[PDB]
Amino acid sequence: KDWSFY
Amino acid sequence: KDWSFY
Ligand code: NA
Repeated sequence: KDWSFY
Repeated sequence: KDWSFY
């Protein structure tokens, strides 16, 4: 699991 | 825009 910003 | 974690 990982982060995204959009 | 916003942060997501998956
Ligand atoms: Na990250």
